[PDB]
Amino acid sequence: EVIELPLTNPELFQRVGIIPPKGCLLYGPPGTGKTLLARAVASQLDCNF
Amino acid sequence: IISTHLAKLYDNLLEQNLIRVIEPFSRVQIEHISSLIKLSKADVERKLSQMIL
Amino acid sequence: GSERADGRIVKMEVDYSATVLQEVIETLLSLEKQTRTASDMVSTSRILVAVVKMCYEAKEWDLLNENIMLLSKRRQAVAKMVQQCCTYVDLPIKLRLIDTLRMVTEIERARLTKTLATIKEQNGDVKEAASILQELQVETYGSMEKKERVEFILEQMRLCLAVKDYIRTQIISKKINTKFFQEENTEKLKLKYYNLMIQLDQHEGSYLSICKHYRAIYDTPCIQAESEKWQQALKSVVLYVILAPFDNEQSDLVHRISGDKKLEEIPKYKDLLKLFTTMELMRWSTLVEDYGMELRKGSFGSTEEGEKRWKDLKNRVVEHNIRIMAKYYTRITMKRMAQLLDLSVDESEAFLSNLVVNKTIFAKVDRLAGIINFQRPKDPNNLLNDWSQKLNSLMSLVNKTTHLIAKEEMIHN
Ligand SMILES: Nc1ncnc2c1ncn2[C@@H]1O[C@H](COP(=O)(O)OP(=O)(O)O)[C@@H](O)[C@H]1O
Repeated sequence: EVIELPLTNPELFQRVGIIPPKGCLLYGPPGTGKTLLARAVASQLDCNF
Repeated sequence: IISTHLAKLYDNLLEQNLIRVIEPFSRVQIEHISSLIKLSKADVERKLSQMIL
Repeated sequence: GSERADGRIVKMEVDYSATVLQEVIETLLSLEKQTRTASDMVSTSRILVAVVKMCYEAKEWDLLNENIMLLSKRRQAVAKMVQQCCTYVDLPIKLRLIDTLRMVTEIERARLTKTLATIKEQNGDVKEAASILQELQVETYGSMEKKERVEFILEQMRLCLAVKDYIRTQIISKKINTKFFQEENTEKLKLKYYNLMIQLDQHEGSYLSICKHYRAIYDTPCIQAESEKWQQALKSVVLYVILAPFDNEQSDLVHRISGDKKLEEIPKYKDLLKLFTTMELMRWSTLVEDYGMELRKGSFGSTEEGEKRWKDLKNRVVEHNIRIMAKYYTRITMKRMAQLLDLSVDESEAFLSNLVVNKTIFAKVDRLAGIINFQRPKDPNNLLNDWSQKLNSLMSLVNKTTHLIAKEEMIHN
């Protein structure tokens, strides 16, 4: 929601009065599924990661 | 406080009206400025003196 | 989702039995909540249709409408889309619709705001109804489709003028996009839009603007075609280009109109525009006599808003004559000037003063029963410019004039 949507469905974001998200930081115990998330995101989204 | 101030506003108003009565004109016979501004000549030329001066 | 359909059909009877239902609603509501998924939107279809249907039979709805809002408060977006679009279609209507908008606070709410606002009052109560439609359109821009969208923007317009307002007429007006007038569909509509913009601008006592609008509508293929359409608009275009005060855009607009071939078909109005194009003294009376009747006949009206134009026209006339005298006469007197402008010593001095105040000529009077002076105040430098400019122009006469002399010698002998 923060990342994908604010692009293909931000055209209406302004209708709430809120800039798209800025940044997102994973942070967790070594092995919580962080590095595997960046892979999953760039694999599905696909744009310019 | 705002009342006594009207005197200022009134003054600025009179000065303008005059400047507009003589704006386009020459040798405008002063009785005309009077009846237009609707005031006695004596204090008109009383002021026009002040303005010229 | 079979039993979702099947047991529905089963309960359809079961309800329709007790519908022939207030108590029979519950055991269905629960079975639709125990699911929550694909079949849940089919359960939403069928259950939300029967619940609405129960309402229609007897109606018996005082609780339904509100019952549904409570039930609708319990929620399944697309299940609710129809559930609200089905309950959309007088005292009973008020509170029910209040519940529909109440719950929908997305394309359904607006279309119940049309109905609610206009239908609820449709009269003096406009102030109360139209209160709602002073908004709701604002951020629904991309959600609505421009037909409906713009459509009740126009409603906002006419309700705002009948409200007797202007501001929100102004802002609510300019929010319209002409670009949407590439589409012939919306092009049919916009006639409304401009017509209002006229009404407004008439209220504002603008004219030139009015003429630009009437111009624009007059550019419509639909009314280009029909000869009985474009006449009464074309006329008005004239009359307003006449009433507008002399200025930049007035000229080229008037000049362009005079060129329009269609304007030939009109006759007296033709003489009017041609009468303000050319530079000559107007003499008011003859004008009034010749054109008074033909004017008044057109649907210049009463002695109120319309009649008020009669005074303008006189002004424009004065500005016209005083506007040309400035061209020819280098100096002028008083009496004769009054005679030329018909008006006495007063109607003149006043007209001249207003022109110089707002500034529309350079004239300086010599009062003592004497002379108006229209010549600008140049200085040695100004006079010299004319001489310097004259010298230059002569050169080209002396240079241009050379090639002809030679052209003949070569072509002659
Ligand atoms: N939620 C998960 N689902 C499946 N595999 C996981 C998950 N979390 C960790 N793994 C395993 O660990 C790897 C991901 O490690 P990672 O999240 O990159 O650790 P770190 O956050 O230290 O980089 C994956 O390759 C997978 O084999």
